[PDB]
Amino acid sequence: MESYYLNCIIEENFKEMTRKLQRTENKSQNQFDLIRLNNGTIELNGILTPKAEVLTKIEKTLNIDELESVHNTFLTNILSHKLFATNTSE
Amino acid sequence: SQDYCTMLYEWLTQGILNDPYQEFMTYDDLERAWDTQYFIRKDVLLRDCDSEEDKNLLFKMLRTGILLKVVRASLQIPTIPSNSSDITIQEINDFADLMEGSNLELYVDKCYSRANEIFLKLFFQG
Repeated sequence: MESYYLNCIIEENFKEMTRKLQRTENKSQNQFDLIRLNNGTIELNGILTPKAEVLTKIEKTLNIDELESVHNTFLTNILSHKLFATNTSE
Repeated sequence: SQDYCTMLYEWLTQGILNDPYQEFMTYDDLERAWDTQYFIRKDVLLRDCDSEEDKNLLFKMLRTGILLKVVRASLQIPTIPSNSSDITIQEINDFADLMEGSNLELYVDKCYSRANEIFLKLFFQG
């Protein structure tokens, strides 16, 4: 049981939190700001920018609220798991 | 209809619709902005839109607006510079005769030509 706890509840969540908090750090190792999902869904957000076209003659990092938000999401999603909940209707 | 003509011309050459009284011919969603579905308020159109030709005119109108709108959305600029192309357009300085016919469609499809050339250049070179 311990292993499951520390390797299927906590660790997976912590990896997601660091992934989201870390994505802002890198430079484009692929020019497609891509998202990989749990259902195999692949979605490209942002604008498909022109390929540096000369027709005629800055990326998304996080403010303070996003930081507090993401940490709280990590914690609560740990404690909303079926192996911790005590006192709800759920 | 001075500023009404301003609104129509501004939409045909920038795809921007600004109707704080909800009088213009069509209106947007947001009553994310990806399925930018558009609706016809038939009650304000100048024509019965029953036969093929006025439907053609209206639909060319809608397409031209949407094309310029997506151009602006992709290039991250709120305005379309004048000198991007050769086909130059003017405002409806005498709406009186334009309303009669034989020039309405000429203006419409000249703007359509402008829209097509710039749009195709967008998805062919950029």
